[PDB]
Amino acid sequence: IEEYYVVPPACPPPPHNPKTLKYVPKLNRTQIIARVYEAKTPTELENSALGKKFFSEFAAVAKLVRLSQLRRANVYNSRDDAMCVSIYNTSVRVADKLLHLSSDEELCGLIWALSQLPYPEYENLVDRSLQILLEEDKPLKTGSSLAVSRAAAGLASLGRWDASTWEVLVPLLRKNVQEGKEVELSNLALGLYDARETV
Amino acid sequence: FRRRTWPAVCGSLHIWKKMPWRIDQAPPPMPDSKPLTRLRAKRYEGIKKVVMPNSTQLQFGLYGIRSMESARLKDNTLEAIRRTIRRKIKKTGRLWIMIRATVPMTKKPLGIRMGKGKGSIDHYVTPIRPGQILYEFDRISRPIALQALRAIQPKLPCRLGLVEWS
Amino acid sequence: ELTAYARTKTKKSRAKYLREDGNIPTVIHGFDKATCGFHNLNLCIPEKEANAMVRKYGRNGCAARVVKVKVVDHANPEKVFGYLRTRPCSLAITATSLKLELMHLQYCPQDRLVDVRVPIRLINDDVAPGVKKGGWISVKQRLVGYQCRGNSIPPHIEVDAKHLRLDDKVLKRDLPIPKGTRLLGCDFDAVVLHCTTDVGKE
Amino acid sequence: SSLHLTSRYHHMFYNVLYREMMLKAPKTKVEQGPHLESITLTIKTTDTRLDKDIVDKWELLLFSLALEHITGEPAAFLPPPNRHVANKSAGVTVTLKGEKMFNFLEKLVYTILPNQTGFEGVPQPKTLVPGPDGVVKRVVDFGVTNLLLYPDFEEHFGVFEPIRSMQVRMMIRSDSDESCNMLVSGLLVPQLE
Amino acid sequence: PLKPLVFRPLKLFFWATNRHVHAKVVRFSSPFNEGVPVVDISTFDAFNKLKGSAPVVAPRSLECYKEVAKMVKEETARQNINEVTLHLNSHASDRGVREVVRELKNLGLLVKKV
RNA sequence: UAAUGCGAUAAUACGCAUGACGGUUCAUUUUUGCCGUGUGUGGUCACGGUAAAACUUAAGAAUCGUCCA
Repeated sequence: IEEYYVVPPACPPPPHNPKTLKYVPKLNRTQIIARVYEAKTPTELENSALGKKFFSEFAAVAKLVRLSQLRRANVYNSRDDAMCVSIYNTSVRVADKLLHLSSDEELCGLIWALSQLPYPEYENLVDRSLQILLEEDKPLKTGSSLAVSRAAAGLASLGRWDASTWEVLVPLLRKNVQEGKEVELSNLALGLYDARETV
Repeated sequence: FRRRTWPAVCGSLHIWKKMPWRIDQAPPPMPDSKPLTRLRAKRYEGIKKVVMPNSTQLQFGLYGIRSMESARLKDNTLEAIRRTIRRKIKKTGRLWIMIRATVPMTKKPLGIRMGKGKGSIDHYVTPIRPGQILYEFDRISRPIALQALRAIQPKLPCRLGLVEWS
Repeated sequence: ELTAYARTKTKKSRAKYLREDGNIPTVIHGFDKATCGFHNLNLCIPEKEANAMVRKYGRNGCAARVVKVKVVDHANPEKVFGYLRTRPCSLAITATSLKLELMHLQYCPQDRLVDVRVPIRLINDDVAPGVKKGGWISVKQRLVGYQCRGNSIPPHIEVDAKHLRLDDKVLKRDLPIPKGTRLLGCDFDAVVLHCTTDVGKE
Repeated sequence: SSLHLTSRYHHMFYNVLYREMMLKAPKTKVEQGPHLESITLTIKTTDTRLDKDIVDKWELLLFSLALEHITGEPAAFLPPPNRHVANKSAGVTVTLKGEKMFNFLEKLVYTILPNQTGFEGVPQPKTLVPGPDGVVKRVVDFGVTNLLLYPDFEEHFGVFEPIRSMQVRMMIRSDSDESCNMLVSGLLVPQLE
Repeated sequence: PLKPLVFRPLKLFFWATNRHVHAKVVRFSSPFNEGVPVVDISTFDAFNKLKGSAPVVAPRSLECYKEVAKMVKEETARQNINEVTLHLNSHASDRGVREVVRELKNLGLLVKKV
């Protein structure tokens, strides 16, 4: 007295049957990044990129960078603060799994974003990013002074004060100041490092 | 107008409300093959005069025959109609039968006075509602359907009509 | 083109007077109350035109067609309120007499998505190995559901049975899918056509 | 403390075997994979020298004691077949989960089954009727016909002489029967096919 | 065999979620009007307090359950509330809720079920 | 109601994560039929009901599936 069961067969969709008749255009990496930055509230930032196809390593960095800008520029209530916490917790965990796929600019932005945000730092996200960029060749070949300026400012705020890394950055920061590129960040980093040397 | 008192409007014990069968508008279900019952019924159970819904159509075939009036048909009548339809249409015809006699009827023998309880089962009947579809056909032509309609009309007490799917 | 007349707000019991005059009540669904003033529009259509449409297309066939509706004043036929593009949805018909009672229509622009139950048609049924042997083609689903755009609604689905033998079955997977439409539901692998010799064992 | 408190198979399943199954059968979610839920050991009257469908409980104490030695956890009497019969049972049973389940499987496969004469492979799984939760489960059933192969019934040979055989069932949760076979193979239990 | 309902001005409510346990004390004037919450303490508040001084494992821990009971006792004592009636529901049988109730009774608050 | 919900050690510190597509379960009273009471040569009558039974097009919510057009 024991009955048995037969699992119904699966239903594969027929070929040449469109999934939707609505117009849903394809999105590339550039479009997703633009969409993420063009956000005004934590809710829009949270919904700017969801799903494993769009919530990639580059999207996680963009969310953290934009979150820092919004946190500094605006004051939020309890509900929005909870939204901000959720954004931070998810983005860092994604970064901890796809860190090896990040580019030089993304790593530089990640360090700057983590320094500004007040939430607890994840396991070793800053240290891992430093190790990948510690070859001393990526900073030298970093054509965009923005990435170098963000990295220099981030470490100064975090108080790393690495002797080797700073020595390389000093001539680069001075060159950027002479060229008039990223003066505010370069000057801020140089001033902070000079203060540390005095102290 | 509804015949109830104020306490009934608020604290009625009739929580599960079912519409009585005599006036329910739901179409009857397809006949099954269950055996006929041996439990006597009441005369109302074999009669129903409410019309069919205004959305009834053919379900399986392309042609069919409907009743324009209510009636109560016995088992003997259906058997004669079935033979007439089968002979008239063909052996190679598709026929759906949508009716069946299932309500028992009682009768008492001659020479018995009134009283001393209800009688014993004698035959079975089925109620027919106005506009109801009785038979459906397929694998035939329209002229053949008309011939079937004319063959059975003299054998039934109600007016009949033709239905087509479109 | 169909002609419709405006109505006053009346009770359900006043509908039988319109039919006696020779008009059938109609309702057009699918408007925006903010910009049009109503979510639904009530009118009446002459019975003579209504019967011609049903006969020409059919009770279920007309649901896959697009029609034009002109609204005019009943007292003055030359006063035109406007024009609408709609598709029939359902028809209410008496069971005892087969007369129209109420017509449901949907406002169907050329850029809207609608669900339509399209009838299935057969081609070259006479020339088929199964028919020659002595079988017949049995249709199990007269209508099949599709999601179509307003500008492209298939009048019917053409299924060719010129190369079907006995026991051949055509499932939903094999049905044509014209441009601008997709199959609805998930119950694929459902029998639509069947070439057999059984006659129901009657 | 010179006591057996760990589980070798438990470490193997989660730290070694689980990843391999994921690579062989990719799934969208991590938890979507083969899992072993419980193992049930049953001894009925038909597997004993006693010849009767319904027997008194005092006659089944010996078999209940035998399961305790094999499993290390007390066993329970089967429910009476009807309310009229109260003091008579029809066998004993015990259910194991977690670390205790894995330890029993390791000992059975490594030592006892290889020494059983007519063993080729365990039967194919059978699918049961889903319960109210709607989860499909497969069961693999086999029996051990020589219970005197364990090294524990030697201390009192006369006491455990009547012990003859036992039945074993394993419950597995997986997406398909093929996944069940993959898990069984990972457990080092040959399957008869 | 459901008992008749009895109206009480002060009632104690518990809401047990996946992560925390919430306790509220609400005053009522009639069943037809909304109440006024006078105490609102959850294990979230206790976790933030203890973690700074004494490390705890998680909000749903024995240390936090006792801490929540203590904080509830202080608020009721300050407002001169000594007797409350507990509202019984499915969440009332949670292990975390039962620990809080036991602590409250030992502290001195009189909690009645009926 | 993100101090949410769900989980295959199921405990909750850890895992999935609030968008987007697809499939399921839930307004001129939508307006026709139908039912009840009153009156009636058996209907060219009146009012009400259907949150009792048949019948329209939506929009939203709750799961579920998904590297996402």
